[PDB]
Amino acid sequence: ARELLVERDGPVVILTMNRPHRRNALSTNMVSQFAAAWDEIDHDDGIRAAILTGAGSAYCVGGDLDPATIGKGLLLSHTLTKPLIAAVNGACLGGGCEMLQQTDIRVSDEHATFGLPEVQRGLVPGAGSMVRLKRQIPYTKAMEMILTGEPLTAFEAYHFGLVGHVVPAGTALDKARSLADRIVRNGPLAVRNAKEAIVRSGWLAEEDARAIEARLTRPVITSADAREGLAAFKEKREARFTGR
Amino acid sequence: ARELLVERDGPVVILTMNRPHRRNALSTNMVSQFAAAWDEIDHDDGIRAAILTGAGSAYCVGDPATIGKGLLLSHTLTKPLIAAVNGACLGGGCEMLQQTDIRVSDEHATFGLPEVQRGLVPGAGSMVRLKRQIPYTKAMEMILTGEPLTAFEAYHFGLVGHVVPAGTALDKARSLADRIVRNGPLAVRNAKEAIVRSGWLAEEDARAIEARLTRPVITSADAREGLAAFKEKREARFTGR
Amino acid sequence: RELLVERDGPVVILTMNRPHRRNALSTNMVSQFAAAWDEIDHDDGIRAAILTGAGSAYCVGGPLDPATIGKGLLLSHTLTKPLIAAVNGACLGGGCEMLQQTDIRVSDEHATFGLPEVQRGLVPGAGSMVRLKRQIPYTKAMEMILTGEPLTAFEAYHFGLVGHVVPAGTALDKARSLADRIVRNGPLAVRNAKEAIVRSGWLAEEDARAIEARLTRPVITSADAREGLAAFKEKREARFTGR
Repeated sequence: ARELLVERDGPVVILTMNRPHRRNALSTNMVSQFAAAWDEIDHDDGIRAAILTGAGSAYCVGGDLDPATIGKGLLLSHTLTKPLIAAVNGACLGGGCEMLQQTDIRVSDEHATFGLPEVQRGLVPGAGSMVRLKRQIPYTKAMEMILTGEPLTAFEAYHFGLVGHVVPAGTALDKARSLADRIVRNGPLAVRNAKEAIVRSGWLAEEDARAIEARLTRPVITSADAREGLAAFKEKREARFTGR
Repeated sequence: ARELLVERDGPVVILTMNRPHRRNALSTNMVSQFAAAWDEIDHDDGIRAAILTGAGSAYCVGDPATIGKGLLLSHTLTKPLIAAVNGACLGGGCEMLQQTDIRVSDEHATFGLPEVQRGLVPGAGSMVRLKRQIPYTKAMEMILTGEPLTAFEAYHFGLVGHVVPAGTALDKARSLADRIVRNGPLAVRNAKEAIVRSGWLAEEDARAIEARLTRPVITSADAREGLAAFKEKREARFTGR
Repeated sequence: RELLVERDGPVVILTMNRPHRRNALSTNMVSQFAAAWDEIDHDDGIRAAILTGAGSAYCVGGPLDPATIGKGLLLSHTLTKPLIAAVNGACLGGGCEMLQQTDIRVSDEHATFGLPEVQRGLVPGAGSMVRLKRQIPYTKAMEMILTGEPLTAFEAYHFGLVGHVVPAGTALDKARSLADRIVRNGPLAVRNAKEAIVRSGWLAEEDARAIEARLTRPVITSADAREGLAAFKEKREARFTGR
């Protein structure tokens, strides 16, 4: 009946989140029991591995020009405060592919290509690609793109996670609009602060990064929108967010 | 014929790079208009999302301590932690998943952080960590839209390391744990610590952290035994020394 | 020579050459790597390097000053020229550690990739604990190092550890082809691009972009950049000089 089951099988401990009536949603109780279980696992040298799972058929559903102008235009020195969705309808090369790295959500047409050919003409992709690309897709493919200058297909771009969708010819803007519609229904302060926390925390020392995250999370927790989210669910009615 | 068309449909702005005769190559004028669009999009509270696209064929050719520990927010486990994701993994479950090491997904599992849909954020580490662990664009998509990944997508983007048939995640996690259990305990512990603590820090500092944790492993009893057992064709008998 | 060093004009090919021991990293091979990297960085005529193994394996397993070891393994040293891995077969331990310092990576369909160190009471402490999670999805980097179990070529491709999987026996062929494309590119541009990519790392983006701008400037003002615009106006092959 305990909310976190703890089972020892020789050198392995199995932890089972156990609240079937809430499909194993975290509770203050379960979280206290987690803290205790981590201490046990850390202290007992005979425990060599731990497994985390959920009871039944759910794991945990969980809750409970001017250089200023140039830099800003290219999103090189500027980060957009709102979500930016790329509908990549075709060839995305050079400066286009440099700017793509400052888009958030990315839909590729079947026939789109992605490339930074700069080195082939004795230039470099110095509009952020050398800093950013390896942060966003696997290192070896970032390196390959920049040092060879050769383009990726849409399938490859999707394989290496440069984009998040590949869709039938001519439908990228349709799919982008559908994603946008989902975003505009979300809490606007929540969306803005989430993007800013994701971007500004970067890959910094985790402790500093978590401080950045907390600074942007606190205002969301205390917001009117956050309470509306709950009161809406449920005064049996959809949420009306205002961004405050 | 404006080089960057700006179109507003309610809370969405659509930006269209518009020099199709040049496959929408960036120009001075377009960059200037881009800057003005970003400013407009940032200032206007009624704009909640922007879409960027190209005209024609081309896109562009250029006790709080207890919660913190429990959620593994402020604590990192010293032993390997394997997630057997047997079903839906949403919100808090998906936040804590980022502090597991090795991850097995049931074919029917889904993975999501719906917080923004209720006016909240996944602030138990996800905004720090998710983009470090999977491709930036899918991390962004997950948090900003709040919509879940399927098991196949989670595996594609590397959120998980395995996808397995219905009801078999725990079986696979146990098999993985068995392999780890047979490995050198000091080596495993120090390896996890070195992986986590080196982080994405300046490589010089990161390697110093790695070297510190590696040195005691190299000179250990278990290293002599491990290499003897391998050579002698027998199970290593490790002690963590 | 446990490491063959051979030239094809601007391309240098390095072959780990102890096939009887599946090209295991020895003291002498690490020493010979260290000297090879020094030569490659110093020789302006070398525009790309390829690394591969003799026989069925690429590199499996493994008196010197620590600076020799550090340079040889590319632990404390970053090659100034592009390095292409032609992974012809098994790539385990030391070989998979060095792999993370190669830039472009071609895997034979039958190659495998792993760090079995913890299975023998060791850790992969030649950069893998630092680097692997930066280059592939965290959970798979964790699984590789903590379990010690290998990946197939198609799995390594899935997780972005390598950039290509090719038909059996053709990894060096594909590597030479990629090298030919690189050798035709601006050598100052390729050098400074690699330096900017590596040096910017995952640092605070303001600092990283300042690093990028400083390395970008001499490229933008170079003779090669001008020659590149002429050649991509006139519709001919560029003749670059690295200036």
